[PDB]
Amino acid sequence: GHMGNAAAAKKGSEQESVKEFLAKAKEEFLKKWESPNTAQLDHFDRIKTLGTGSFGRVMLVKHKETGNHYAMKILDKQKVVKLKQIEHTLNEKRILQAVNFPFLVKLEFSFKDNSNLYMVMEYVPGGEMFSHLRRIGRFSEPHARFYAAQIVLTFEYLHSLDLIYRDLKPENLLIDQQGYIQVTDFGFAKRVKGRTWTLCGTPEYLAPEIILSKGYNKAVDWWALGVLIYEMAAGYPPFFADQPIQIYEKIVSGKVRFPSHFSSDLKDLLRNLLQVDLTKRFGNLKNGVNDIKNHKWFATTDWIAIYQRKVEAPFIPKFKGPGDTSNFDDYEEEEIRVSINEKCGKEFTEF
Amino acid sequence: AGRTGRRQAIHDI
Ligand SMILES: Cc1cc(C(=O)Nc2ccncc2)c(C)o1
Repeated sequence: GHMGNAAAAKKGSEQESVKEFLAKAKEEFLKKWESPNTAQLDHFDRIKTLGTGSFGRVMLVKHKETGNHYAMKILDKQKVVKLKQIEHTLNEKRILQAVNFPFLVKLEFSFKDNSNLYMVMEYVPGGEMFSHLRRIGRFSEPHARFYAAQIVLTFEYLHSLDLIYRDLKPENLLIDQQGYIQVTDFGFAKRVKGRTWTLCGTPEYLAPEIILSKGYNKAVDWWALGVLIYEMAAGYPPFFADQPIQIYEKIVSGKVRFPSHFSSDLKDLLRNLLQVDLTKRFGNLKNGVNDIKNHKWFATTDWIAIYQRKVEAPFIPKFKGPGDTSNFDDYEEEEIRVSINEKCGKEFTEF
Repeated sequence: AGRTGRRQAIHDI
């Protein structure tokens, strides 16, 4: 076979150890999920906007008492107007307060006021993968593989908890001071025991079943991993057009073309992730995530060493000191105005 | 030709 006796027994023992880890991880998650206003706005000095989105902005803030820096996501309650907007914001808080994994951003505080919802996360100063990738063009295969391995392990963790992530893309992957990834933006994450039906995500990363208004499962995250690996290694995603409708048409077609510099191992992995037929998509088969982890493209990957952060990162961001924002792009700044009247109080009672 | 800047999520396709 491909493995001799020694390698095959090592892999099996590895599989039992994964089961053991995930069983303990589920016990710890459920305790936090079942038993979850840890600050207020005036406790922080607001420094700079780090990014923007539909419902608001993320700002670097400094906690006045401790001097620690954080990334504060501010959501305007009224702008969280869409029905699926409300439920999604509650999902995001509840999931982030219960998970614990080395490649997931850590939520430290959450609170609300008359106008806004706030989620205060650890500040990750190395910037988004997005801007590093756009600046350099593309990552070499070993570099892309180092990041992809972290996503594979993160999805193995999340999916074992019946959590789907639903917004993988370089914009949502922060680079930490050791060159490892922190996944942020859990705005579309959801606990799903079987299928779910919301039409949400980012166009370039949507699996065909989402676009086709079919109920779907955690396999959409594995499709998205294929898009991410392609984009990391090529510099552009596989379904690439100026308008969403054109993007959707390419995704559903079942056609992908690869740069001539992609290795055959990489193309094989990507053809099995970017598989329209759910009975054939890696991550969705009887062997689950192991079809991905045992693929030839990952043969040099020491999964435990990645998890333990023992592997030398391909790129270490420069850091000038606490609160340095040099690795982030600039955004228009707008003052945070808090109304004297409570907005949408009934809709956000649970937050 | 395709989108080269940051890509926003969609709440409804
Ligand atoms: C637009 C945006 C940026 C972020 C975000 O969390 N950034 C971030 C940056 C640095 N440290 C921690 C977090 C989100 C959710 O949306």
